[PDB]
Amino acid sequence: ESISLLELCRNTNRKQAAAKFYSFLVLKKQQAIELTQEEPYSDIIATPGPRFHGSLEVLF
Amino acid sequence: GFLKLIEIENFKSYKGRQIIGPFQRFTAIIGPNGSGKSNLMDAISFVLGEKTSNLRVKTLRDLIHGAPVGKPAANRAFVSMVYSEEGAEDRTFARVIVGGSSEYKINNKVVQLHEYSEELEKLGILIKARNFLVFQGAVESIAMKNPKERTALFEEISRSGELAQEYDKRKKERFDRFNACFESVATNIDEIYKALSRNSSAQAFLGPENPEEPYLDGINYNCVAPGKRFRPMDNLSGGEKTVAALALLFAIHSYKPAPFFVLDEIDAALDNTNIGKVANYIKEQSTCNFQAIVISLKEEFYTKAESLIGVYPEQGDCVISKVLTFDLTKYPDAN
Repeated sequence: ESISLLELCRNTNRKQAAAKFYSFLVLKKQQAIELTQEEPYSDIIATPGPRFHGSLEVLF
Repeated sequence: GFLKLIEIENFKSYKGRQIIGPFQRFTAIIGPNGSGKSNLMDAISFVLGEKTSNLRVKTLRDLIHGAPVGKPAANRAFVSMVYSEEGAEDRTFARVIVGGSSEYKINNKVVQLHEYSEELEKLGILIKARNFLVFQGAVESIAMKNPKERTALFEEISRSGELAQEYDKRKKERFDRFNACFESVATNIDEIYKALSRNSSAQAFLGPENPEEPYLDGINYNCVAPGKRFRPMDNLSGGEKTVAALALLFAIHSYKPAPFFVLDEIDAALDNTNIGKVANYIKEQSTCNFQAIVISLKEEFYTKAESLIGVYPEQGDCVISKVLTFDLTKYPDAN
């Protein structure tokens, strides 16, 4: 399972999309997810993390 | 004059080799509570020549990742700044930790710190004066200065206090320092206060007490808030007193202005009554007068940025920080 940040922000405004971004940061800190960004300003991919064994679809 | 990116290798929690940016004209640095964000404040101060004692360590070597617990990740670490300039090639300024001592480099030329500082000075960056930096709580410190110490700050900036000893042992020079600095600050202060508080029914005035011997007496500062009558700044209350202090601080930095401005949690001192206002001011200024790099806690501030650099921690023996980049300009404006 994986989640694209840019796809989660598809139909958002500036304040909403910033909050989805900030939430990847928080979730990463809690080790609910792992994070990949191939190069600056590319899409950011969330992958399952150690301290959460459910659905990424659930988390968001 | 543009800070294009920062490159870090094994500096504090920034383990390994990491690119920070590229920056836009208005970039905000954000993330959950941790040392990650302030360590990046420290990296900027470091590549701009800051003394070890202001970098929260006792020894240079301790800035190497892992070194505080005697588990250093490498024998060296560095911070590099890429400075870009239209019509010219990029210029890279690096400070490298080698042999427990700083090695300064400009485009792979090892240089003495004195030449490093001169070359930055030609770019408008004053690394002793730190014209590019607004440190945490700088707004509060400004807000609580009586006219005599408002002068004390000005002679610090204007080098009037430099000449203080040979003068008072006896003088045209000490005046030129103050007023060329002061009148510059006073020239711009009325427009900046009119811009922070959005309506033009605002006014702010900067007058010396000793109009032709100002280095001696205090400096008066009188405002005109909208829903108020003309009264000095000392007789202001909180929410609007802060906006008056911001105008003073920004006007100070608009004399000998740096090409970029690093604001370290300036939105800490802001309410829902003015945070959106100050944030639009920074946005408008970043299109022309200076590049803004802000470290911010409040969504109502950093959603005005064009770019977000978001800091996050990785698990390790030591705190590890990494960054993500996010473009906000692709999305519709909110309210």
